[PDB]
Amino acid sequence: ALGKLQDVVNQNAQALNTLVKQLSSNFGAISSVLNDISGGRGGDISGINASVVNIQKEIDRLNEVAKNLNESLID
Amino acid sequence: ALGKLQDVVNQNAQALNTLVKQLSSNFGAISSVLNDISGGRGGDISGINASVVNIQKEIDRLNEVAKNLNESLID
Repeated sequence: ALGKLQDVVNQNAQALNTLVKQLSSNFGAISSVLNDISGGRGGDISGINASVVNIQKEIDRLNEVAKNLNESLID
Repeated sequence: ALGKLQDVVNQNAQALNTLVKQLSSNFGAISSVLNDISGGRGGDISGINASVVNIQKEIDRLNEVAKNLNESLID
């Protein structure tokens, strides 16, 4: 019980901290361009496709972290 | 040790599962419009400001989950 769980928590907390940093950077780029478009200023979409790909991967990786944490209590 | 930790894991796994579902829905809207704009088809930005606000809150909430998990091993 105690041994198996803490390892799961450490590894996933680290993965989560990394994924949050990645989401933050990529979404900063996306939110800035969307602010411009909604401001009627047009938008520079340079690099945005790549940021979107990165966020899609991060969401899936976050889902894996959630699954790992939940599984650690069950089996 | 064992008692304090599992509660942290359960509550945060639940919060994480909820936040991932929220991020997924909001980002589906954002990625669809960005795909359109990069496709040269223009973009319908209806509702997008609100999705951006929601993702900003979810990122901050994810950071709180990461902090809680890490703190549970230390103090």
